[PDB]
Amino acid sequence: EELIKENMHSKLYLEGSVNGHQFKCTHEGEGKPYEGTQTNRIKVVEGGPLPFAFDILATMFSKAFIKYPKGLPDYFKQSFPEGFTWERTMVFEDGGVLTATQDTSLQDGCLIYNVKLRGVNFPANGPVMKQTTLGWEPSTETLYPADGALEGRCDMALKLVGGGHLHCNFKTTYKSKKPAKNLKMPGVHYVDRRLERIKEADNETYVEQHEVAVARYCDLPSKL
Repeated sequence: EELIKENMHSKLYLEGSVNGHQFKCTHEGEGKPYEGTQTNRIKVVEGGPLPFAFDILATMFSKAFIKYPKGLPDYFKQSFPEGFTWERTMVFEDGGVLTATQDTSLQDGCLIYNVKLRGVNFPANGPVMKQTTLGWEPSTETLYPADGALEGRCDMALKLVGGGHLHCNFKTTYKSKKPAKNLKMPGVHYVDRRLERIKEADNETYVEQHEVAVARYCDLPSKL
């Protein structure tokens, strides 16, 4: 954690395909990893403008920026200098599936993100391909220790134009590149998040996102 400063910058490279359309993205981001906040400036550098709602990519663009209270070990910040990876599946209730993998490394004080994603079977008449989405609802991920890794589970929803939601189930595995003997494993815990688009230009080829993420134990009373 000594390497994760109170202010950190990040650079991201992303390659993907959705319904067979190839594209690339970059971001420059900065945030306050112990305050759980960050902002990224995202560019679609190849294959843009995209024929599908940029919203579906918004969670591809940062686990080192979660505010962890003292007494809840921070798996992500503990992983440095080696860093960590994640492998995610996103299943939309109208048929679209996205799988993605991500490498997070630290070079010269800068966080480097490498993402690869593949999305298929998004319906031609659905809100993703028609671009009638309006951002994600805030969410809670549960994180479960599993053999040195964390498993995350999260139900998320995209707001739609005209009202209602398109539901999406997220399953993620987070893996430290550090040896397990050097990590204190957290228990089961929860990460509350709010992802907001703060600005866009040029048919979503330029996007500014803000995220706040705060980790906690379950604070409800316990009889046992």
